[PDB]
Amino acid sequence: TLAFGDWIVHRRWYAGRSRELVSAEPAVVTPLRDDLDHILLDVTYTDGTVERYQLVVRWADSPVAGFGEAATIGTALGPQGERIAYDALFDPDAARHLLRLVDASATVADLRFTREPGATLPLYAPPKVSSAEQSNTSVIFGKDAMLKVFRRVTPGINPDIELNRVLAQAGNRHVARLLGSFETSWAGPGTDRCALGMVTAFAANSAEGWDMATASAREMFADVVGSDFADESYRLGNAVASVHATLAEALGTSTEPFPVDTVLARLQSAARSAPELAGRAAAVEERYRRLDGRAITVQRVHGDLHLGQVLRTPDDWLLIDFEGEPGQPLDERRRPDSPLRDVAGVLRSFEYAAYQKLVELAPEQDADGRLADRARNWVDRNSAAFCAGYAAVAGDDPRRDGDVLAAYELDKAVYEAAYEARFRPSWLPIPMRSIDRILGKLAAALEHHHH
Ligand SMILES: Nc1ncnc2c1ncn2[C@@H]1O[C@H](COP(=O)(O)OP(=O)(O)CP(=O)(O)O)[C@@H](O)[C@H]1O
Ligand SMILES: [Mg+2]
Ligand SMILES: [Mg+2]
Repeated sequence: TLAFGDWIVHRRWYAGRSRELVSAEPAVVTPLRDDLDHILLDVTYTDGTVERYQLVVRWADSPVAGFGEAATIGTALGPQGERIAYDALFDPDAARHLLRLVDASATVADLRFTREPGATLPLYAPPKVSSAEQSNTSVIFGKDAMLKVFRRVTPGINPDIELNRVLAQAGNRHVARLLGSFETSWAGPGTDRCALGMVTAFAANSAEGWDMATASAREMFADVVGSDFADESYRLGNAVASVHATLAEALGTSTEPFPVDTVLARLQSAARSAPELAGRAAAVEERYRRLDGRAITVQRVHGDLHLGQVLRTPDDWLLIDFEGEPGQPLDERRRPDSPLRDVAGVLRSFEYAAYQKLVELAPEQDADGRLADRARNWVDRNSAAFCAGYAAVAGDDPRRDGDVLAAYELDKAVYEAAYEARFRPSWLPIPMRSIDRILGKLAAALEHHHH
């Protein structure tokens, strides 16, 4: 036995928030080696809720040097005497062992590992745990592959694994290729599946779209917007449309009414967080209600798309992180949606990339608004390029259904406003400006005045 509860509450991936833990106990312990245990740990709260975490424990008969305090779980008596329990994901040999189980498509008790057909795993490469802030734990093997081990685990089909598999197996080149994964059952053999981790090809020497965009939007004296990042935005549009096309073919398309009631509920909630919104709520609602009964085509989509979710390798843009929007339940995250909502996500991201500069400057540094003008011009140029690149692949310009597109942009801006009002008041002018602009964009498109 180990004092799991005392250890887990200090971990950055632990989501207990401000809650009292009743118990933290292993639901399932699966030996991998004589000194390596896979553990499904159930944390029970006072309201009776249970949240399950995945832990891999490396046992040692004496203090091992390389483990930090955060990787030290506890101590316990075993058959040969005292043992120390370490978080095995920080052990190179243990991480390699997991990768080997994936490589072999091994089954260990109720744990099912699978290597994607034809995939090669870098079993020789040095494993190093990612230092990047996240809710899971990732081990990078050399420059070749990333093993992501999920911390909080839940029942059902994992959309990140699911959609990456579809895309990779269809030969889509705009993903970091899924190389393998592993899972178990929720309540023993014969019950709901539970995804545990994934292995993906590591995109070495890549840049995040957000970093490239902000660099472009910060270039001094760039009053005449350049063509280089527009070229990149066009290529990114190609990539997003390509991903959408593969997903549409594999997982189908259908039609639904535009979700007026859903976006209205989000508006009502947002207006409680951002009082600034009440002055615009009537106008937003009118635009949404004009779409009542509008049929929209939906399909499986990325679901949380922005410039932080795309990587530029030396050869291509890749889309990563298909888990869906962080706050939604799994069934909702696997629902089809409009591809235009993904497009809207990128357009919002361009807006923030350009205007972050302005909210960080003092008023006196842009008294005549010329940097603001440049930001607007940069967003317009790159948004147009992105949409054109999308159109080149889709064979249909997202701006054609401009009313639906603008409504999704508006819904995102309303959500952003509520967020900034709560967490970052100085950023609130960004979505508020967007709302006024998009209100006009949407009004124009509803009258079919858009180009
Ligand atoms: N295949 C790959 N090759 C190279 N870098 C990758 C990669 N997959 C992810 N990354 C990088 O690793 C980091 C983590 O990416 P990820 O999409 O998991 O962030 P995230 O913020 O969504 C974590 P969480 O969802 O838990 O909050 C990012 O900096 C991302 O650019
Ligand atoms: Mg991400
Ligand atoms: Mg993520």
